[PDB]
Amino acid sequence: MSSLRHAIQRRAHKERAQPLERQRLGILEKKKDYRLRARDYKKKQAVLKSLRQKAAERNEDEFYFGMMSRKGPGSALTRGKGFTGTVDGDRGNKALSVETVRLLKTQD
Amino acid sequence: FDAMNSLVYSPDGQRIVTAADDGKIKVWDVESGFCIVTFTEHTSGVTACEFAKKGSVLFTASLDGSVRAWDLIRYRNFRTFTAPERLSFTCMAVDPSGEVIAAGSIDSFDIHI
Amino acid sequence: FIRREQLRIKKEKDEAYEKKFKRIIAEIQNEEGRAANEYAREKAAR
Amino acid sequence: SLLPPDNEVRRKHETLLLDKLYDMGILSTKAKLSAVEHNVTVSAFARRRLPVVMTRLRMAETVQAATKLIEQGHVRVGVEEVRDPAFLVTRNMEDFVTWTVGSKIKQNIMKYRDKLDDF
Amino acid sequence: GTPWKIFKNTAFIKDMFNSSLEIAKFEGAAIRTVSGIRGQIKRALSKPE
Amino acid sequence: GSQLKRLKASLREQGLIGPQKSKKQKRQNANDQKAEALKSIREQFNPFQFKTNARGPKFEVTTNVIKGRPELSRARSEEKRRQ
Amino acid sequence: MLRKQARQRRDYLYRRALLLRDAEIAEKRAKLRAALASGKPLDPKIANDKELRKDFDYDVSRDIAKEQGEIDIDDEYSELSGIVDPRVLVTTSRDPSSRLMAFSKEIRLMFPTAIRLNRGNLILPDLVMSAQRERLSDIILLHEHRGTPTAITISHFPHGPTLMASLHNVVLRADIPKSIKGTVSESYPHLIFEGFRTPLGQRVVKILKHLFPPRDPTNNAKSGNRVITFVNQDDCIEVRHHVYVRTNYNSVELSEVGPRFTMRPFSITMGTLENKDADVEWHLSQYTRTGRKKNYF
Amino acid sequence: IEELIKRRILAGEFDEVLRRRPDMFGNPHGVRRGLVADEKLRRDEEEIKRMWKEISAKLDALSSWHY
RNA sequence: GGAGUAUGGUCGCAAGGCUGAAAAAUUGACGGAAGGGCACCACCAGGGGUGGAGCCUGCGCGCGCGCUACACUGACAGAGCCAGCGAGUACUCCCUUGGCCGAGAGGCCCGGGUAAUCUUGUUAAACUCUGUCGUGCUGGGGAUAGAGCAUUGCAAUUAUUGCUCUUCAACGAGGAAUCCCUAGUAAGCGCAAGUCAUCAGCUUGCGUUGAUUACGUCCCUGCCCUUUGUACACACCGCCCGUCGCUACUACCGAU
Repeated sequence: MSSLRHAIQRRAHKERAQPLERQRLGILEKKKDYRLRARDYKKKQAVLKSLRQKAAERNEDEFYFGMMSRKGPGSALTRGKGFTGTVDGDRGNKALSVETVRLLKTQD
Repeated sequence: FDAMNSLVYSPDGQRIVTAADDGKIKVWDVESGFCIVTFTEHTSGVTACEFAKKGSVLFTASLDGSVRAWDLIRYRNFRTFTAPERLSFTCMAVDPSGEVIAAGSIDSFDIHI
Repeated sequence: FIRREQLRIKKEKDEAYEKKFKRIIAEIQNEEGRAANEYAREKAAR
Repeated sequence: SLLPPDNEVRRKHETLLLDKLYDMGILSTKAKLSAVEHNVTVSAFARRRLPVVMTRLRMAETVQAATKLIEQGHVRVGVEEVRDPAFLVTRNMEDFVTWTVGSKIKQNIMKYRDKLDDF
Repeated sequence: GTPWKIFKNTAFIKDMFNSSLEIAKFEGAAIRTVSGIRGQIKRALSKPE
Repeated sequence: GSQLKRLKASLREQGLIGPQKSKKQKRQNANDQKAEALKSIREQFNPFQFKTNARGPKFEVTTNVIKGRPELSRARSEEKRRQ
Repeated sequence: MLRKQARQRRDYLYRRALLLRDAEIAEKRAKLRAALASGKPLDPKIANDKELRKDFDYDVSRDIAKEQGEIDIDDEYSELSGIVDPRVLVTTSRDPSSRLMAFSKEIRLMFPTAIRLNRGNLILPDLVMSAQRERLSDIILLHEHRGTPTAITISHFPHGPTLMASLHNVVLRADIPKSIKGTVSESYPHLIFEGFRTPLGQRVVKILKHLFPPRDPTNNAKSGNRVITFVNQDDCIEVRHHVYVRTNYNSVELSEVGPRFTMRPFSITMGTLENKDADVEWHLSQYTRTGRKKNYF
Repeated sequence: IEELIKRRILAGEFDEVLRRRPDMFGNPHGVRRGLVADEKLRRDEEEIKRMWKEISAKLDALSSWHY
């Protein structure tokens, strides 16, 4: 049980460190750090597998009405060197009319 | 009393034969305007009908899955063709020798011979 | 050859150990539970 | 059901009925007659209609917009344009419903994807 | 030993043996990382002995 | 020729597979070897028991083709390791 | 066409999930039918379910048909089992060697209806595309190490399973001389399978025996002169290819005509060769504790 | 392996899939296409055949002859 | 207490040797002749390997996969200048632009990137052009070898790899054979990954450039099949052949 064990039965076992001749390579990854690494990789691969399923089973004739108010991801040919697959969003700025810029420049 | 799906002249040119979605095909004579025989073995709408070069045999495909083959000197379908998996043929052609029938449907993309 | 021999020996040894101790624990539990139920029956009649 | 269970015509017409309903897309399985007991349903027919099946295929966004688009006549099923919003799309014509030829909706999709070929 | 080049799974491991004879003796052996990653000695490497 | 066809032809030559002879044909056979040839047939038509090259010899010298038995050699080596 | 392949694969996966739930119910319904015929008393949780009885009255007959074996299970092979001759193409890896191309020819000649294709510069999704575009039943890919083959990939189409296996002890047809070998007979081969007993073994038996065209069942027990043998020990299926004459009613002379393998499968995926992200059905569990003790197939 | 092959060939049992007829369902007897109480149960079977003719016509006409 | 499901014991049957290792058939056994179909394991037209020298996995000085060449559709030197699949650094030193220094390899100072955002338009190689060389083992080829400078690494000797000078071998299209190949196929070229089996002495992807010659015929070599069936009109064909078995009947022969 738990009362049938001495304090030397309860005593913790220490963890060894990376050798000092090899400490420049980083920390010695043990089971806990390996579990963190494996959890992050399995999570990222699960998201990527779901994205690959969604890109495979895509209707080529789909029509949402946000397509008339968004700029598409395009291709590398149409966009150019600045091509990421992400749809570009708006930063909030807008082209500003001349009367309001006349007001702002009088204030400045 | 349905939509006339297809028609072909006879190679003589005296009579034409039309195939409608009523299930019947019938052979009209050009002079006198009367149908002279109504073949009624199809149990669904009849698509394309075709002749050979010889003009004595008529091959008719339909949506009940059968390309039938009638002989117009005896008025009986000497052949009926089906695909092993069940299709519904919507178009067909026949060699002018009269020995090979090809037919194609909308359910499978293969073309049967 | 040493791989195949050691894997055969490990399978046979683990199977023999599992069989022997299943027999031993079953016989011990059987005899002890039989005597315990007989004593509970002879105690409940008093 | 009321036929005896080892009957040949019962078994043949069970397979025929289940295959017909699964080919029309009403049932989602073809291995139970309780599907025709409590799964065949006027809502199953009405969701095999055309604006709901193109809502599911994401040709439109909502069934209201889909009925508007197939009343304006952008949607063909196969090779023929469909103006009736009650055309029951079967399971093998859900692979052939698409936009019409000179469609402004098709130009909108191609202009979004930046593949607007004007030829 | 110590890893030398690390690919996705196959890693080359350097400071453990001295010759391909010793590696050919210890072929197929259960090698292990400190972290807990198991592995198997697959093949001796030619150019660094 | 095929291996099937040459096997059938060699067994017809050895008389193991031919037509059902009458009693008169068996009288002729008892009026007028085959295991020694059947050993060669069962060795020749199962050529994967032994290792052979396909090219033949590189330089022909004339002076007066099974080059090794891997199955028998592996079994012999495993018996040596058992001992 | 591609939308139809995707739609039919999705319908197949949904029907398989519904079959899982319906099997969980139909294990309870088979106790009610056996208790009705034999009169042994059944569980109250089974006998007091009104939905189960009300639906049991309609769904007797498929359980009786499955008991008699009159119907076949929902499978990717049961649609076209003995109706169509399965066409199958054998291909190499990208830049094959001469012994890999001769081995590809040899295992093409193993199947009487197969064809061989030169890879060259052929991207693997377009290979899958051309297979579905020409309605092939099976593709088989080959991988060599250095003039000796080390892997097969048997993929069933339109959406069927892959079996990837590694080859060992390959003795080629192209090593023995033409005086001893000859042109292999192309008759429809008999098949024998020895040692497959698990449902996974019947799975690999199905995806291996639906590569061959169906034999005419009128007099197949005595006619036909060519046999192909798949026999497994320690889940490494070993395959021979013999040709035989029946030299008597009690004896038979065999003659080894084809290549010898002992292929070991390491991956059976419910999805074709292009899908690297398909859900696996079985894979060779190395680096586990008792994965070497446990024998599958 | 060779003796297993010889046993199967002699007492011939082969695991090849056999060529089945494509119309085993509708034509189970396999007739040739050329020159050629229980009454309650028969009446019930004929009623189901009549019902299925009507219902199959309605369902094919509602799917608009794609079937 | 009833009903199931298991687990391990106990008992009974199985568990008594005219013995001593290596058929079925009215449906069967084997062929022949004629006529078809198919095949880069066939013909025909071409192409390409391997086989010559060296290295080495594998299989049982010998062997196999390879790389590089024998040049003029070329080598060299300028100059033009064009991809695609990839990858990349946290409790860290990964992918690296630009600025100097250096002939080079490299060094050094900074810098962008956990990334469609930075490397990277990966300005890749064959390739294209304007030159030099001129058929000579020649400037084709670059093995072997000396001396030197660098990088990785705790370590480089048995030379990890990189650069410079020099040394400049065999190899003049591979022989007999043997094998493979019919369109984005043969062949050239690089870039990336390393996926529970196999694979670094390599494997598998990915792009780029992209031909000649067949695409007919069963004449050779073969393989499969018809001569029974499986549908009916037109139309055509018109009892394929041998050696035996088995069964039924008939009479014969000679011992008991």
